[PDB]
Amino acid sequence: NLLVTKRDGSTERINLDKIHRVLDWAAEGLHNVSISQVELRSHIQFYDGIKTSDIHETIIKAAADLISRDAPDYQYLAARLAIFHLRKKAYGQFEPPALYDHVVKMVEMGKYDNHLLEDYTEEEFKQMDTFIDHDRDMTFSYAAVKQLEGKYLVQNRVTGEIYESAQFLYILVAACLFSNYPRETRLQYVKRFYDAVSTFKISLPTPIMSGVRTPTRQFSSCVLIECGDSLDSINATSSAIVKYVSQRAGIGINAGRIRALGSPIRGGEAFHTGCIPFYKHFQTAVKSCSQGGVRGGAATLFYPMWHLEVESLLVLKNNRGVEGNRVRHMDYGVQINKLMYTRLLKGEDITLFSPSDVPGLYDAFFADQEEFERLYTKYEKDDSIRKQRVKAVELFSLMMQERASTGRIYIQNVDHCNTHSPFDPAIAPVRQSNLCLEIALPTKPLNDVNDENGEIALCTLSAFNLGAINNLDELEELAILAVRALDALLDYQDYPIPAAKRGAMGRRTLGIGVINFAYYLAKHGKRYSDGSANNLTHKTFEAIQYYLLKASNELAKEQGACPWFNETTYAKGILPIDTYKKDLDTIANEPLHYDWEALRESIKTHGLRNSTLSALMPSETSSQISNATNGIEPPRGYVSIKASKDGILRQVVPDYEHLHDAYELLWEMPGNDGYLQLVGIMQKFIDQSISANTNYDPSRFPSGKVPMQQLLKDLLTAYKFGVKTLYYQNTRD
Amino acid sequence: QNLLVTKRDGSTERINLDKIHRVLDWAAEGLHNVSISQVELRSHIQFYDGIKTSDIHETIIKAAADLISRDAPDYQYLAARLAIFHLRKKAYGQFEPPALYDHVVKMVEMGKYDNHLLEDYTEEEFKQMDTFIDHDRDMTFSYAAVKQLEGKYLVQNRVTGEIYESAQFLYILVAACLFSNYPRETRLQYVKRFYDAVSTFKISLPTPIMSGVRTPTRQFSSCVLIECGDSLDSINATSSAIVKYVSQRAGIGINAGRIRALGSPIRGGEAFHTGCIPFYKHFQTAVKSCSQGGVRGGAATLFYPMWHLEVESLLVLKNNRGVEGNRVRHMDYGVQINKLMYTRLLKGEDITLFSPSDVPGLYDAFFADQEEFERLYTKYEKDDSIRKQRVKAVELFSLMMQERASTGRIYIQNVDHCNTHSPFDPAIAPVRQSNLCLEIALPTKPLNDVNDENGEIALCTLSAFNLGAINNLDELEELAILAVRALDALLDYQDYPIPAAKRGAMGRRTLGIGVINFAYYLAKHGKRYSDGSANNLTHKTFEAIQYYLLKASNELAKEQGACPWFNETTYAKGILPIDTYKKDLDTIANEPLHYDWEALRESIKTHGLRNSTLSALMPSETSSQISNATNGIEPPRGYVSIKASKDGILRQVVPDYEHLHDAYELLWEMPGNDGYLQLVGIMQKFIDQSISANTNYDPSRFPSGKVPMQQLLKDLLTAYKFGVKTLYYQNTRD
Ligand SMILES: Nc1ncnc2c1ncn2[C@H]1C[C@H](O)[C@@H](COP(=O)(O)OP(=O)(O)OP(=O)(O)O)O1
Ligand SMILES: Nc1ncnc2c1ncn2[C@H]1C[C@H](O)[C@@H](COP(=O)(O)OP(=O)(O)OP(=O)(O)O)O1
Ligand SMILES: Nc1ncnc2c1ncn2[C@H]1C[C@H](O)[C@@H](COP(=O)(O)OP(=O)(O)OP(=O)(O)O)O1
Ligand SMILES: Nc1ncnc2c1ncn2[C@H]1C[C@H](O)[C@@H](COP(=O)(O)OP(=O)(O)OP(=O)(O)O)O1
Ligand SMILES: [Mg+2]
Ligand SMILES: [Mg+2]
Ligand SMILES: [Mg+2]
Ligand SMILES: [Mg+2]
Repeated sequence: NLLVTKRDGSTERINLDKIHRVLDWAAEGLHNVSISQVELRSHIQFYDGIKTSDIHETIIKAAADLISRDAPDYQYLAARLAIFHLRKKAYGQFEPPALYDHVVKMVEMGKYDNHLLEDYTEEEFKQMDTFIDHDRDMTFSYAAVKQLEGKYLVQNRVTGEIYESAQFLYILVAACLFSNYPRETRLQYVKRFYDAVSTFKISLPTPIMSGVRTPTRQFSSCVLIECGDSLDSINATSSAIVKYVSQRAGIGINAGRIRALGSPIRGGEAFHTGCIPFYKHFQTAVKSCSQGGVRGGAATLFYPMWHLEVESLLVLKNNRGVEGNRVRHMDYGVQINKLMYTRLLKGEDITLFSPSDVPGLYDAFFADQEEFERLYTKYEKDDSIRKQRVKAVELFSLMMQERASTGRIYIQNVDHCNTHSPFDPAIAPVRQSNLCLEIALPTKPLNDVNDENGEIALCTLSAFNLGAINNLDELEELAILAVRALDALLDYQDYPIPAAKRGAMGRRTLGIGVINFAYYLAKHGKRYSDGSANNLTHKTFEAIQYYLLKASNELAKEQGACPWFNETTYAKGILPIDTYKKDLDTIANEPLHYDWEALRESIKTHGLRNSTLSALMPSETSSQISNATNGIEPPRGYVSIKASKDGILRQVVPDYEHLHDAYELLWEMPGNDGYLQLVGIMQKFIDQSISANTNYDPSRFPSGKVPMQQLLKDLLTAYKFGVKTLYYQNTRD
Repeated sequence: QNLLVTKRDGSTERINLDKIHRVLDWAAEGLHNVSISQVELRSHIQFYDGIKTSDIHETIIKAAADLISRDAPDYQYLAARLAIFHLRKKAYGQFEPPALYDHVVKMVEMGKYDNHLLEDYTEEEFKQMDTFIDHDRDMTFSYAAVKQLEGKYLVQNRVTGEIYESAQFLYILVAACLFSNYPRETRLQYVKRFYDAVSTFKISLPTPIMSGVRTPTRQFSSCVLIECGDSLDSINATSSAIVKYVSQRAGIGINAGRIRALGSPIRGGEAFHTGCIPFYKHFQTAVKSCSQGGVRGGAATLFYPMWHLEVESLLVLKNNRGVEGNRVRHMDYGVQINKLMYTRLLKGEDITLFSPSDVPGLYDAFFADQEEFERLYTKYEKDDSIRKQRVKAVELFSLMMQERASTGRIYIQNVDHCNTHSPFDPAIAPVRQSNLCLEIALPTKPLNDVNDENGEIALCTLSAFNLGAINNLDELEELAILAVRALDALLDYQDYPIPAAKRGAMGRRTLGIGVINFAYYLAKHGKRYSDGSANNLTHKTFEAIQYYLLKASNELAKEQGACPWFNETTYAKGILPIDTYKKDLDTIANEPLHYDWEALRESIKTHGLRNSTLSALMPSETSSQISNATNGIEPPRGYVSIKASKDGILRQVVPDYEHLHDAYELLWEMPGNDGYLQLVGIMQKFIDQSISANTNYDPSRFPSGKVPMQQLLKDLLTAYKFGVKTLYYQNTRD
């Protein structure tokens, strides 16, 4: 006898079969799901005059709550119901409108960029509509749909109104990025790229997902700024930071050049008051566009281990201490090279300098290890040069102690970053990284915010979904699509600072990584910790880099190599396979399966469109769209639970039903040796770096605390295998 | 005696107490109520075999210095002269200084003096300048003065502590530099007259001039006013500008009132403002960017209007309570208030809070047009579409005065008084802020870049007349001529690290000349602060100051031309301070004008002024000690001030305590603030800019030992009633 209120506002007799009908539709092809159980939980909440929209949200939440290890398919049941809801919210019906009608309407509403209607005719939109398969929305998991509704789908932020659906997002991201291609190949590229992303072969970053098709041109999420040892450069760096954090980009700040506390200025007219007050200025710049401390501005600051103030800099993050000697809301990357590690192993000392007192020492630190050791020993014996001496063990232990307690003191092996690099260290050294330490690019300090001679490094990101490919040879096609799409974005996006545009147009650097690596290993019956994945990893990332290079090489044939290609090691006929850490030969004997020598000559002849191509970034948000495991990291559990605005979101690792025993969870691992080996093997082929984590469970250790010896052991293990950077240290509770 | 002493060259000889007695006799000459034997008594006991002569001398200096008291103030000169003697030997190897030319030549070679001294003056001119010098004027310093000379002013090597010059060389060369470009028919005449003025303490010069002018430096700017626009580009520019100037030890005044409120839409709603406070924090780290520790270092005052939407959060930025996220403790703040705000308080009504980004024309009118402000304010109060918040005026004022009382560093600027009674036309060049110490009031324009040529940063060159050293007010004619011309020449002399600042300085050529020894000046004439007995004398005195300053700048304009932006002044349209003062001053002062202002009015109409502003009453804590003057216009807290320092305890007696101890009115001997505030208001009648006015309270003089809010608000309104533009420190006795 009860009545429901329909979406139009009309009223009608309640019909439980209609709910049953929708649930049946969503349950097609699913295993171990019960329609009746969902109905049971939903029915009790029904009242006279209840809205149909409210009825639907009731069964969505009911289905979402039933997501478990025993019945993972509820993630697709709940997802499809959610998609159904979003269709109605955006279109007033399930079936989406014609693409051209949709685009026209959205342009009039100011939600889409008008250039879509200028670059494509109505007939071309009709044709693009035939590419679209809206039923691919039925392949999302529940967590994916929530990220779509929350972050990606074009919507009204005031009212929450959803304006588009997932396949429209995909096809128009494709249409925009390839809008400047000639008409003989354009729609072919659009279809092929649309297929790649909508079938989760290629994973796109958040700013591209939410932005590309809209009037915005802000797509840079990653920025590298080098600060010079001067007030002009400090101000310039600060201004650049403010500009880019206002666009919600993460910042990597090199401040290692800033001379130490007590250093003479202009011969002695004044004396330096220390690096720390300037760090604070950088911090407030990073947090200038943030309310509260929940998220907002994020930055990593880099400095050499041998800096005179290093003992003060290492402790900047811990809770204890006064405000005067703490800069807690930034992360830090300590820059280390071979000599430092040598001093550690030999139990000798480390001498601390101010870069302003050691001519050429700072440059050699990154570019020339032989010259560094010469100058370093030269200056250690010079008594006229201001210095301080510390026990190497004491210094490393302090670093690792703060890294353990905060988890946010990072390591960068700067020699590995330049001996095994796409760049000639004598011309364009890598002297820092980004926020998450996967980016390694050249920089030049600015003497003004609009300095035309400074260089700010940017990088456009994306990732291959290793769990979505059947054969490694699929990467040829996917690399062509990924590289061409991102290279087009470089000309598409805007640059708020000249020094940033100069780097992007000069080197055209890209950073393409992977997701679902853990699922990839379980599929092939391998694991992280036992070394059984070494050869598979070697084979996999050879193919990735080869096809990326091959794609960028062919793109250079067609449109020309990047203007600053001559500054690469690639330009001199050098490949990653020539300069990798030779210690990798002891842990992987997998042969090369591709003709690198043919590629070498083709690169020498035609060059590369992009100075860099590969970088292994972390991906939490991006990964959820594919229901992929996060980047190269092992999952902490079969089911992840995340509290949020719209309730608790559950997410099951891909194909738990068949691979529950095959997965190796994070805390099921003995130590870090296996994982670090895999990272080193990856780094053999990766152009830039990898966001590698270290993990420790105190329970696995006597007295329940990780001994320093184990920390230093893993640190040296990473360096041994040519690992460039170390990101988070996760400690289990 | 078996005892031996060690001489300066390293030789040793048998101790002779007569030599100590001889030096003591020399230093004690003309001094009364000092005992040589007592100094000898305290000193001799500390002597050991082989003691250095220098250490012997430092012993008798300290002995004499410790005997500085009310019963025997002349020990301040005994100790000082002994110190001078010591500094002579340290610099010259003997008591008598070398010839001026020989001295300059040596110092230029050592790189301690600027070379342009030898390029601008011939040897004969240096010989002639040496005849001006009276090194015996070193004998007139007090002990506190000499320590300040040794500590801050005398050209020295900071590494070794070596002293290279003496006071009269400092004075004569400051004169020589500032007047170096003057024509040869008048140049050396100007040099002598200025030297006489400063060495006999008529004119008091600021620290950066005292220590700087004659050395290779060109950094002399000590106060900077920066206005921040409501944009990232301007915020960046402001930040960069701050960093540059605090690196040159300058105090900063920051106007950040334009920055829109938390939650305000950006670009129509593409983003939303995250609040003023995070930007304030960035300004703070900029101010502190060149500072180690929290002791002194970078200093700044930040300004905002009382009706700003975030005002309730801004007012509490200094107090100890709260997390670090909502506190910006290491800057001071000036709350900007006008008549309408006070009206709402008196009528017990409400005050509406706005974001300047949502109220077109309101911010501009707040400073320039009070009638238009009231029209727009009430217009926007009735508009419901416009975002706003409402608070009871009493509650808002009480919150402000609450934080002002507890911290002492929440300041008030009456912006309507700052523009209706001003040397500037508010429609063209409004005064929209002040400086660190709330005495400077100059026009500013925001920057869109650190090197923006269309922005304007306000600068001001300071100095002060010593009211205690002049015999009659007509001496100010000569002194104003010297002061104005010396400072005006400095404008062309000093460097400008930022274009927007160079524009303001060269455009308006603004000066800030004040007074010191005002309390002693009152005591000399048998007047006091609190009973109203000084009202007419103050009127007489500060009419004379402003008239002679204007007269000097007017004549300087005849000779060298008016400042490029003179047409933006009220002076240019024939308006004088005597036309626009707060009319409530007539009820507390009936002193007539003694000078021909109408003749001056016409002469300014014809020839103009070289400087847009001339007068400002700054605090003088360091500057005053050279003259042994009472600080600025402030009453002394005691007859003898005890100040602990690195070099020991410095005792300083108020001038002529011997005869005027009953004539002085010490700070805590005062009933309230009314008398003082009336004097400030009367001063402000003639002062071009503003005055660093303090409010003082003694909890002991109040029931339950707590200063009631009613008194705080009463004094606030009293200040506004008599046209007071700004309120600096609030001092609370402990
Ligand atoms: N009469 C009904 N009684 C009970 N549940 C109903 C009824 N009609 C629809 N529902 C349920 C089915 C779904 O779980 C949910 C949403 O269905 P939906 O078709 O979008 O609503 P609607 O029929 O009011 O609008 P539309 O006009 O778009 O069909 O409401
Ligand atoms: N007044 C100051 N107080 C503290 N630190 C300062 C000051 N001025 C500059 N610094 C810092 C900023 C830089 O880290 C470093 C050098 O500054 P910089 O602007 O290059 O001065 P400079 O170019 O005039 O002299 P130098 O030859 O020593 O570099 O000292
Ligand atoms: N032989 C002495 N016995 C006792 N006191 C002495 C003796 N010589 C100097 N003094 C006192 C007098 C002064 O206050 C102080 C030294 O003053 P001073 O004349 O500058 O030193 P000096 O005589 O050793 O070197 P100089 O050759 O520069 O004069 O100590
Ligand atoms: N992303 C941001 N987050 C927080 N505050 C911001 C952000 N961007 C700018 N602001 C501040 C700075 C200014 O006070 C104000 C906007 O000024 P501005 O930087 O000039 O932006 P705009 O010119 O592009 O837009 P508008 O037309 O709204 O001023 O808000
Ligand atoms: Mg229906
Ligand atoms: Mg420099
Ligand atoms: Mg002697
Ligand atoms: Mg703007």
